[PDB]
Amino acid sequence: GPLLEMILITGSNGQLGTELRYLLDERGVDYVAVDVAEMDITNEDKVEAVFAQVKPTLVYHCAAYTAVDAAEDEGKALNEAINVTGSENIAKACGKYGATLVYISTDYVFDGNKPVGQEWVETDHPDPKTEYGRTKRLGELAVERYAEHFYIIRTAWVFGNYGKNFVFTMEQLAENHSRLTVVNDQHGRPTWTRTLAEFMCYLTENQKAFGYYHLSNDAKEDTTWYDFAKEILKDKAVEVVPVDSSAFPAKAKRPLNSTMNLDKAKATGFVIPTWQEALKAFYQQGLK
Ligand SMILES: NC(=O)c1ccc[n+]([C@@H]2O[C@H](COP(=O)([O-])OP(=O)(O)OC[C@H]3O[C@@H](n4cnc5c(N)ncnc54)[C@H](O)[C@@H]3O)[C@@H](O)[C@H]2O)c1
Ligand SMILES: O=C(O)Cc1ccc(CO)cc1
Repeated sequence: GPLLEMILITGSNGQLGTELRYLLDERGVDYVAVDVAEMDITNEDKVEAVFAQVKPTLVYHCAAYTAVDAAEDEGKALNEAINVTGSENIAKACGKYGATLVYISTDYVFDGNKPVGQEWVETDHPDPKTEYGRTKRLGELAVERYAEHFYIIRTAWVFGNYGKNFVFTMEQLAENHSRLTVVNDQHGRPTWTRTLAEFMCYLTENQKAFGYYHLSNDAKEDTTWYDFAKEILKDKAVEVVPVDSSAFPAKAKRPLNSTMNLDKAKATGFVIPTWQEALKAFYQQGLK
């Protein structure tokens, strides 16, 4: 209420939701955690029922549908339900209960038509070309409309120890395949869920200004998926082969350069590791 902070985590068993739960555990912060089997964000009656019981003042919205290629076709309906309907439901619930809403969005809200070396800023106009990115942008607009107190954090290429991601896909494939093909003409930056969870909590702990923030891990140089995969699999007996995006017919028309400018997040005081340092820490944390 006005005197008690009450934290609700949605999508709490995802890779980001789990990371955040563990982070708040470390800091001795209490929360209520829900995922599909406790509060299906597409069911507005269930969302209302949970909010009536919990009365959150702060909601970390980590539920999402993030299968980019499936969202173009076989998962098109579920992508829309979770990322549009679900986003609207959570933003409306937060507005009704007066809760601050931290909404995680994506670098894929941009069209990607930006020269290598240039970066997308929070004030740039979204124009997404993937089903996934379209629905996340609609989720941003719902949050903007219904949650008066909000942080929209656009992140990218998310990986961490507590769910499925590009890193574990690559390692699984390397267990039985000697040659892998990874695009070298799609530019962006990985984001470790631990960095993202820490930034999520840095904004709220320090009551930074509401609005939009870009958060990926950082890079001294250009980064493509190939660069990421090459580093992921450097201890493996697999050849990572750079290809361009026309080498194989892809279902999703992914942005060619969705590298996010990080100046605004840096201006908060938050220190952003490079993705190389983050990946090394991810490997160390996974041993726990
Ligand atoms: N995977 C990426 O590279 C990537 C890239 C850009 C942005 N993001 C954003 O990161 C956020 C979450 O990241 P993640 O990597 O942990 O995704 P994730 O797939 O690991 O898990 C997200 C959680 O959403 C849950 N969920 C789905 N539908 C639900 C529903 N109807 N009700 C309740 N829960 C539901 C899922 O079961 C899951 O636990 C999302 O906002 C995503 O859009 C991710
Ligand atoms: O492609 C996939 O299914 C996983 C994925 C999702 C979103 C983004 C955008 O950052 C990148 C990768």
